[PDB]
Amino acid sequence: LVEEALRKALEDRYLLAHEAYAGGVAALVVVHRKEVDQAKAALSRAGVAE
Amino acid sequence: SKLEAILSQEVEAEIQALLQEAEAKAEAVKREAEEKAKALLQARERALEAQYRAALRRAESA
Repeated sequence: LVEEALRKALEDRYLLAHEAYAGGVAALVVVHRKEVDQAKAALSRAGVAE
Repeated sequence: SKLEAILSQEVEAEIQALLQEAEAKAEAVKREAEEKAKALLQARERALEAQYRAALRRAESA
C-alpha cells in the first residue's frame, strides 16, 4: 500500500523496505532529494510521516 | 539498482562535462599564449630592423 508510490517512482530504484522491530515497521524509502521529496509528499497523501 | 546506475551516470556526466569545459579552456589557453608569443615575434622584426636601417642611414650620412 505504501510501495504503490514507490512503484509510481522509479521501480528498480528507491531502496524502500521495513526490516524489523514490529512495534512499528521502519518503512525507510531512500532515492534522491527532489523526486524523493515529491514521492514523500505522495506517500503522505497516501498516509506517511517522517 | 536503477538509481545506483543513475548516480553513477551523474558522476560520469559531471566528470565528462568537467573535462569538456577543461578542453575548451586549455584550447583557448594555448591559443592566447601562441597569439601573444607571435605578436611578440611580429613586433620584434620591426623593433630590430628599424634600428638596423636607421643605423645604416646615419652611418651613410656620416
